[PDB]
Amino acid sequence: EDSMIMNQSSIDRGLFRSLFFRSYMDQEKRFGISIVEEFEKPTRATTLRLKHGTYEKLDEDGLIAPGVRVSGDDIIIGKTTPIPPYHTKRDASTPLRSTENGIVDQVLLTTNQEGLKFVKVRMRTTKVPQIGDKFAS
Amino acid sequence: EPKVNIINAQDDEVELMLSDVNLSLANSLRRTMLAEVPTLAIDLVEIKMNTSVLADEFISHRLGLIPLVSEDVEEMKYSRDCTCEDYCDECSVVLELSARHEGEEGTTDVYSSSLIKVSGPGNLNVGEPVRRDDYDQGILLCKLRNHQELNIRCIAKKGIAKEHAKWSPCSAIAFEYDPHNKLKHTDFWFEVDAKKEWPDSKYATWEEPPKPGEVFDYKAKPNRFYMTVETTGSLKANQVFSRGIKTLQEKLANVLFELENSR
Amino acid sequence: DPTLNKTVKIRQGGYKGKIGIVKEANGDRFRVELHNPNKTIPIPCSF
Amino acid sequence: MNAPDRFELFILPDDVPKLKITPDSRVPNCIIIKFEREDHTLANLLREELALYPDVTFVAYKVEHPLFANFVMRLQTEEGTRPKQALERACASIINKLKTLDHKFNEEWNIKN
Amino acid sequence: MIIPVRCFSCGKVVGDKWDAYLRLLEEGKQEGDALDELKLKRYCCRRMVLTHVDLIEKFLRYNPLE
Amino acid sequence: LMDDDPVLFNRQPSLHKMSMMAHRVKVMPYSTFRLNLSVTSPYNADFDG
Amino acid sequence: GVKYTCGACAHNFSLNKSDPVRCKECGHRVIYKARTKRMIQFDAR
RNA sequence: CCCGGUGUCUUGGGUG
Ligand SMILES: [Zn+2]
Ligand SMILES: [Zn+2]
Ligand SMILES: [Zn+2]
Repeated sequence: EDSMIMNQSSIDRGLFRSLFFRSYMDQEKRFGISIVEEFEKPTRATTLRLKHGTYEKLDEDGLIAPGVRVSGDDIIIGKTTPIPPYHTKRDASTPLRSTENGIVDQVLLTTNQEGLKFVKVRMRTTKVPQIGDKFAS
Repeated sequence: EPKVNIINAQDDEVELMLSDVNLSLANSLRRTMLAEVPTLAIDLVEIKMNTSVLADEFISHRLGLIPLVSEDVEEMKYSRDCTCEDYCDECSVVLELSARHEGEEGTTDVYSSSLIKVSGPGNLNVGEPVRRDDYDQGILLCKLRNHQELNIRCIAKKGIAKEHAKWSPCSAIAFEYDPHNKLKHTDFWFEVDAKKEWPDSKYATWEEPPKPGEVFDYKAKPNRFYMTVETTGSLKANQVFSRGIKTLQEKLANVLFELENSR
Repeated sequence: DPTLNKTVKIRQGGYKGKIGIVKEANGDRFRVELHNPNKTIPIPCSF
Repeated sequence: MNAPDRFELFILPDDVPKLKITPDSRVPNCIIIKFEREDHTLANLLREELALYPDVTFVAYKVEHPLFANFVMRLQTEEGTRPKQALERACASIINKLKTLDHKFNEEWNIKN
Repeated sequence: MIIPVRCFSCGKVVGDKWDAYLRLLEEGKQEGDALDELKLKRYCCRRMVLTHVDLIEKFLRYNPLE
Repeated sequence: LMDDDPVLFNRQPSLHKMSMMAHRVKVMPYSTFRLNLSVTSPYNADFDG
Repeated sequence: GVKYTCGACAHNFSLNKSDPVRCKECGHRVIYKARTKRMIQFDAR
């Protein structure tokens, strides 16, 4: 019924193996004259409603570095937003998609048209053919 | 009672006829040589720097496929069976590679001949990169252009092909028997005339053809098995045939041990 | 427990010599997020 | 994510016996042998050898599922012989034939060297 | 991307024969004959060299980021 | 979930009552659901995706 | 503090939180984080 | 010192 048997040794030598890339984008938003979000590694003492994942792969600039393996729900971009009227900020960080893993490949840092900070994190992993994957002549 | 007649021979392939054995034994020998004859192969790559255009695990994947001299591998232990902490001189070979391109023009091709053995078992002829001649650069790994550098440390380990095909000491194994189909194990497809439409085996002249009026021998069994064992150079062809037999012996021996101990 | 999230090397077993990170350390059996394959293994503390 | 470790094909867990013999009491003198962490490679070799012995009346095997490296063999012998003993005999015969076979290859090899 | 180390189907090493194949084509040999000289007899091995496409020459033209 | 537990199995679109039958669960490696080949017909299932 | 790399001239330098996002050498406004200090291992499979 | 969760409305392309 239209399935197929594949030679496991062929897969081992590299048949139909492929790279997969995903990019995450984030930027700081403006809420007032001097009220801006800020990239940082958020301290648990000063920021409320933190995510459940690990923050231990972020460097001090709030950005993860290339070469580090990441798994689902790990934070890779730390960002906070202040709470209007210490203990004043709220987490606005971006976790890796729960179903994925791989290696951080490259991190772009720049500014956008409005002058605030702007980052992109590209993650790469390798997908190896397995039971259930689709093929066609 | 088993007899062998070697038709041709050289370093990396032996063509031979095997006779006075059962079909199952010829087949089990075929499978054992492909799957269970141990070899040595890279199994851990520590990348300290890779600024080439190839992805890290892409380069690492090619490294695993490089055939290494595995002649003395029988005295070496499996990593999973060694009593030591981490990795030592008795269960691994350490290899190192470092390449770089200076100059603003041209391309530096990184070849398998730049793999330098650093540490390994004492006086054992293992962990050496396979080479045809002495002026043969070997297998292409990567290519570098100005300011691109590749500096990696590789750990090679003993393994078998059941776990991953890179530990396979043989490529193809040609195998056939009964070139004139006297046993009638196949029923030939034809449009007009079966004999003219099917090509001859390359061993058709090693066995006489069936007499037109000859009666069907329902007691005849397969009895002559011609096979050619090609290798990748990780082991010499004579070693593969010998160690295939040896490995198959211990497996049967292990079964025999367990019956006389379970009572 | 000051052993969580610190980098670890495995010295016995089938995963001997591999890098990992301590993902969860409830008791005796650790969860290492091995760098190589994309999975978190259960492993005893002696290893 | 759900791929099993490939090394599980040949490495035996500590609580799992390499070999397990049970009786089939429904007929006289019949055993079921379960082989753990083994293949067609071993199984087909033993099977044909056993079938040419005059006192083996039934021998068969099946690999129940290729995703699990095991197989189960069924062996029945006539009243005189004990099946488990007959299996030992089949083993020793093949070890001998392969020892002979290894010897004759070595001799022929030096002549072509 | 770059020549595979092994033939996918049978495992014979073909990653050391790529340079030799390009040189033979400069001397005017036809593709079938060039493969014949390299002793790649089974057609599984022949597909590997005959149909590979060398994209790495294109990717290197992009100036190194670092 | 363990051996012999009954579960309800279902393949859209449910056009008739044999689109939902109870099977016994057998835990297995890999990431696909396995069906014995003779039940493909009532589900109008095949294995092309 | 944190190593960066200029997308145009490849000069390496560091930046803390306060400084503007540009290259000191050429003023290029696209920059990239340097490779992490930790060792990376792959199983070559 | 337990507990601990974050989105709504549309457009375009697929899968069966
Ligand atoms: Zn050791
Ligand atoms: Zn081939
Ligand atoms: Zn610059």
